Amino acid sequence: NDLYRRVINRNNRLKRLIDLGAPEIIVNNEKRMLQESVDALFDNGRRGR
Amino acid sequence: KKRWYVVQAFSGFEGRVATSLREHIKLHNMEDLFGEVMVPTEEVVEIRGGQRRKSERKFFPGYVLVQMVMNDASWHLVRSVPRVMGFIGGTSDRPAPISDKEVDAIMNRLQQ
Amino acid sequence: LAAPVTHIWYFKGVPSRLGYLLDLAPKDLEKIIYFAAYVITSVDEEMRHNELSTLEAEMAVERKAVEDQRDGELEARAQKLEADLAELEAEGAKADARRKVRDGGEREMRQIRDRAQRELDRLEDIWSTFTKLAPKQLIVDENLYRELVDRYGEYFTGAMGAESIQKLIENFDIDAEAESLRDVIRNGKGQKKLR
Amino acid sequence: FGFSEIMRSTLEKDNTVGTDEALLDIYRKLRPGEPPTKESAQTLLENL
DNA sequence: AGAAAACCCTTTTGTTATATAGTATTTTATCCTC
DNA sequence: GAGGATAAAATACTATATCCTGGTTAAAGGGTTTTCT
Repeated sequence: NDLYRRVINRNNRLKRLIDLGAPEIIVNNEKRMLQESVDALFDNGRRGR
Repeated sequence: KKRWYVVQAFSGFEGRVATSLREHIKLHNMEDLFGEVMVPTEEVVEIRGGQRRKSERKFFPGYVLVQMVMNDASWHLVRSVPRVMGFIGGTSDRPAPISDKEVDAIMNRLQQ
Repeated sequence: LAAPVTHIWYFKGVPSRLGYLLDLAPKDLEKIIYFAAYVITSVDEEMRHNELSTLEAEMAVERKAVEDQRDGELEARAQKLEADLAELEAEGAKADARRKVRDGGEREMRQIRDRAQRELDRLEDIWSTFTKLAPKQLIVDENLYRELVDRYGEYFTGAMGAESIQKLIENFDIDAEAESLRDVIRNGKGQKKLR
Repeated sequence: FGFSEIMRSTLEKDNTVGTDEALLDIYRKLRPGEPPTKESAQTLLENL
């Protein structure tokens, strides 16, 4: 439940930021955070902390 | 040229970050390098229980835009302040500056 | 999801199964997938040959123009040196001032020459990158890619992140790779055959 | 440290010039991915 | 009208790991060759 | 002198019997709201 919550939060934030318009750098960092969230959802602890 | 850069910060706490950044630039008195630090904040409205009410949302939520010339001393100074994770850029050794067009866009919105 | 995301099982687990399909080392995937470097998804071609001749002419023009501007700057510096000599010989100032101004002038001239050399080297490196631009090549040093895209916005497409790997997989035939690998197995020998 | 062959051999193969390069190299390992500078390196080494 | 106690949200220096034994894959370093 | 090939080292992943009972299960900070004086 907590991991799904994290993924949904980050997805909503990135969707908003794309719709509202933002510089490429912020969008790229948000996509990185989404990637890390999904990686943690599927296999927690395989990469990084 | 004081190209704009973005520094991440802990969620929530943002104002303390900017204020401490100003104080720390005072401390080392490198005023000819740091020019301006702003946290854009639009004001919108919502109806809570059938009543129009105000609200204050900071678009680009969680980051702080700052002016900085690219000197490693400035790099350490910015990285040193509390509650500042790091520089969001193209690589750690040197951050990446946001293009003038994006800063023009945010200036237009903040004006509006 | 609002942006594509890669499945960790087929990316991290040793052996890296995305690394074999695309022929990329695990570090390159670690970079492209976590937004740390750009990757050239698709690079244009024989349109190149023609535009390459034309752009060789254009870059010769650009290099000559920049060198002319730098030569004008050096000429202005030489005029400043002449004014310095006039100041030296006009009134009474012994070795101290003479040496100071001459050291300053030679330092400025050498700095201008170094700037010219560095800019010309940068443009030559840009030319080398363009003439040797192929898919699955990592462009670190963001500023370099920004220069390449601003100058030659066509002739290639560069991306960064999972969607870049998706584009790579889309533009990837599975038969030619198998044929090449079977050829290498038959003939290669050594660690090349082993890989 | 002139009474053992190991120390002299290490001295011969050091590739470190002066003192600042030593501190910068130590910085490159203690804390990777940072802009090395003498002041910060000395401060961190002392603080450790 | 101001102060104090009660909601609603968010999020969690490098720590301390006293490991072995086995295998399998990536660096890298150095040696040999042209 | 430069490039390729092979050892070396350096990291990355995997595994290490059966069964039973007892105590805990979040805190802390910031921002906002309501009642009492």
